[PDB]
Amino acid sequence: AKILCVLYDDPITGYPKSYARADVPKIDHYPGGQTAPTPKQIDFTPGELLGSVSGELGLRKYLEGLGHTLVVTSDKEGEDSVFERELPDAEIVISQPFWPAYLTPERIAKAKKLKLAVTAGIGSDHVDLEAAIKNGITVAEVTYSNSISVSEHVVMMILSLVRNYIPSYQWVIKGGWNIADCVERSYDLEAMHVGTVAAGRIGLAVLKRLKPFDVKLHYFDQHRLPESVENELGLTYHPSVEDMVKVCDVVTINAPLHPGTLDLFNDELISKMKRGAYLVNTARGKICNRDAVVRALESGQLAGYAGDVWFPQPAPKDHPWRTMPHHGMTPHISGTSLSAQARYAAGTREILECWFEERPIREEYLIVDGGKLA
Amino acid sequence: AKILCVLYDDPITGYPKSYARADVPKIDHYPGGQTAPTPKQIDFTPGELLGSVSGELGLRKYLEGLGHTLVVTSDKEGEDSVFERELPDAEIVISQPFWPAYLTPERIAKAKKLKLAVTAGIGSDHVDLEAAIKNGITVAEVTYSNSISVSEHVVMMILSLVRNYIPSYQWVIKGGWNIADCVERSYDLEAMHVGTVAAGRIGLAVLKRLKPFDVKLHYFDQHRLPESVENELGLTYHPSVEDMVKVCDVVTINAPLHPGTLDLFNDELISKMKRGAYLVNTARGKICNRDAVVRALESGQLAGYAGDVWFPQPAPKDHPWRTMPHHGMTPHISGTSLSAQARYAAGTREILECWFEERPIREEYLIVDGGKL
Repeated sequence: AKILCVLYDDPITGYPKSYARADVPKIDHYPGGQTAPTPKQIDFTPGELLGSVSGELGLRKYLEGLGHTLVVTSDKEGEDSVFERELPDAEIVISQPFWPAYLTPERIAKAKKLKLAVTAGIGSDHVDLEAAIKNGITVAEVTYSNSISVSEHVVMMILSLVRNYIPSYQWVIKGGWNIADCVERSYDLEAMHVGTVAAGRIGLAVLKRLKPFDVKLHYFDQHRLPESVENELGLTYHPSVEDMVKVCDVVTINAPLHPGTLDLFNDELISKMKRGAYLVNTARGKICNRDAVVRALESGQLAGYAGDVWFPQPAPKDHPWRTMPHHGMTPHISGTSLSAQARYAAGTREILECWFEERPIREEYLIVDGGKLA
Repeated sequence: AKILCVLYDDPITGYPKSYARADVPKIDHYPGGQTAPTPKQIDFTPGELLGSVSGELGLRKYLEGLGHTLVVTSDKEGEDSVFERELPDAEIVISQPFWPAYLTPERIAKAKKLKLAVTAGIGSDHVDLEAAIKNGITVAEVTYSNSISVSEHVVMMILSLVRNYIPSYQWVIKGGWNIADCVERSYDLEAMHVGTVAAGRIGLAVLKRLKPFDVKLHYFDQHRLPESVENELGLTYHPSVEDMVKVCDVVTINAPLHPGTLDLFNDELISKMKRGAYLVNTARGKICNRDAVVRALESGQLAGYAGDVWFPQPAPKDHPWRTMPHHGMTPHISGTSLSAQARYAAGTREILECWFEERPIREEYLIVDGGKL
């Protein structure tokens, strides 16, 4: 079989020959008890760069050892890409949400041999599930593999915005000291009101990390959490996003993009936030209306915005979120720390081993099971 | 009375006419139960910039209202500073650790009318206690007023170093995307070994905030914490700093400077850390040997260093911690957020009200009272 694997470019300095650290912590399970991936073996040391083209998710020796072919590329856009060229022949497609190979209905139509699409990471946003279902394609993801990573990135961004970290660091590099310049926008987080949109795996990991900073916690979710969980974390539930944001100093978005959440943070909703609110979004770019964010930061309605998701992706050089005031943005990287890569590469191999041995893929990894379909 | 108050300079864009937000949270008490400052009144809105020259810690109208004179300056250095010229005449001196008016033995000897030295913030590192005792000078500080502020700065710095935040943000600014360049040095904090040097007010606040990150916690302190506290936080105690650093992925220094910690993190100790350790220092600059830190970052012995304390302070333009690789430094600002300023300004006023009314200053604020520790 041919496995077609899209990954991001190597670093501009080439695939790394050395790392800052020799190893990473061994993670054996996630909150709630799901076990970390259990492939029969891995052909990498956890800590190596796996998500880029020369990293190959550590899959080449395994796949070629079985007599299969592995094509890896970063070239994935348009009918004229290496991805589209190689697709007709591919039994399996793998990509990450950080550099996704879109499986649109037209590509799936052209993908004559395709039977399994694996997300190396979490989600299936780049795959058209209706066309997958129609064509008997199994869709799998490595559930929970980077949820904790994202939650850390979120809390890091909250603290950096509220405390005015980045401008302060910049004074150091510029040769300055400028205490008053640093601190005329510097606040503590303590006792601020912080709310999350959605309390899934990431939202709940964020609320747990925020709790000992002694903030007051709020959330909105289409499905209200159990009373024991509200009590444990001291959560105030709100029946809507609007109700919630009126009382929050900080708002974090941890929700999927669906009709209910597209352009949720528009001029009007942002106008209902408290003046000088902080808004963090590691969920989906289009949940926050691009220009409404720029406009609110320019007016001071938002005191800061940060997150790692953009529309489109990659962001063009002229994307206005790059130059708007008071942001703490990164590129889309939160779920692809080296620690997370070790987990999702291991889960990718676990899935592939099940596929080739005709053993069931773990139920929690399966988004659509082609084996259940006619 | 003449109150002589030294504060840092206003922003270079001038004293602010407005702020990013309308108010700050009301802090009623601190962990363990100490109440927040209780002045009879305050003349500022919490959230204003109080620690700069035009902010005056919110004191002018109160002091002038009682007939006193208030002299505010940032010019504090040398025998010919405004500070030094006004000192012989001053009944009270106030300064913050972020821009400290040093009360050395020779300065105390010339301060003929000085009877109260207030730290607007925490500690009395800039005050010669021996000279204060000999001269019957009360020395007071606003205990607990910025301990939490520092602990947040520490955790923020740990996360930023570990996840490679600043270089990733710089790719955005440069017009890049460069995922692999960002993440070839990005790790999760979860399940790393993190240790604190000392577990006082700041080090405990730091451990509590790290706990739900699911790190493995370690500490050294001269006074071992109680077993219930250790069990609750899942702390491993180590009998020396050396013993602890050998196992930590991240180390944070939260200890005072005294002969035991002076130059503690030197070439030899840093060499005993795990390769690619992260070291965060918001305690005192000289606890870390300046050049040893630079050498460790240059060789990769340390993967990253961050902190807000420098030697000397303010950091000269040529200080090498400004240009060493893989740092996340700030200037000395952690305990002077606007939120902390609201607390220590209110506590400074509380102390002055007690003083001018001949009522006892809180026991927890007193470092020296009528010739004795």
